[PDB]
Amino acid sequence: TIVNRIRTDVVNVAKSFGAEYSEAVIDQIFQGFGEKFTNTGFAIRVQNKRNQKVDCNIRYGEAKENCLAWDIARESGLLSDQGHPVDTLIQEMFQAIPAIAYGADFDINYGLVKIWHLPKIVPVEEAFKIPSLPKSVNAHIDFFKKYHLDALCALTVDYRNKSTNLYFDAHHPEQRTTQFYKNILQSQQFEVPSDEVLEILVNCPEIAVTFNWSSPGIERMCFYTAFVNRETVPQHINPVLKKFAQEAPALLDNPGFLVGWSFGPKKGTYIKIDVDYHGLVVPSFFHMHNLPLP
Ligand SMILES: CC(C)=CCSP(=O)(O)OP(=O)(O)O
Repeated sequence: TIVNRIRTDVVNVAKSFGAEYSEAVIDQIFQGFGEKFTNTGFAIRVQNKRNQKVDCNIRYGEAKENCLAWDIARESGLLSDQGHPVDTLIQEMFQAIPAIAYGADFDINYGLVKIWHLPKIVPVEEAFKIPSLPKSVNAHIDFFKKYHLDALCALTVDYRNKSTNLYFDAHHPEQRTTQFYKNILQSQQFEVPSDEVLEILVNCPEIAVTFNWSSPGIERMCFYTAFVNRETVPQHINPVLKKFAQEAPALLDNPGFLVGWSFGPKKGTYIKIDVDYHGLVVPSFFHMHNLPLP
């Protein structure tokens, strides 16, 4: 079955990258969501957020107007009350802005970590009316305006990290220059990457910004770039990129990949890479950002 193949592939990735994981957590996740994994926009992610340790996450999205993952997770015990603003945030998001899709992310050593809301691209002001957003979001209105973050294309709630991300369609001509990325990173006193990386970032169609309830500033930002096959991933930049691009499992022999380049002060600077397990994620990514499939 597809669900058994997926579970085996997930465990094999965790073993190969040395990622921490719990068999009991994987059982809980698949009891709730394994069927969803078989026929939606499913991806396996690895990231090198920690020193000499790779973490493994699995995630999916699907085109429903309602947040099915929240109900499944609550009924399943994967999402308990946190005693925290996150407890109502996703519900407020779905009340404030109509969604065309939703998704959910799981850490295989922990359980459910994120749920996201996918609207049609909307003006970022539509988000400011959400009651339980961190105060730092509304406090960054001028920052958003200055860096052409006006086209909101997703929102995420991170229940484990107690943070929220706003996602922007990086449509503006200034976002096609390397100086834009140097400027936005320097505005936060974040680490500026090499020229090679900057030349990859100028093609980013999606920019995420992370906010939390413990600081007035941006926690980290992330630049997303997609690659249509294993070979066009920039494997030479980091050994996790090379190993995952060459060895990640999928239902197709040569799948596409989504790479997230994260930057922070703390740490917050690392790479994330997701395999398009069924082949739906990467075309969907280009289509939602009004770009042709390269
Ligand atoms: C890609 C967007 C639309 C939802 C996925 S959640 P993410 O991987 O961007 O979240 P992190 O900030 O990396 O934890």
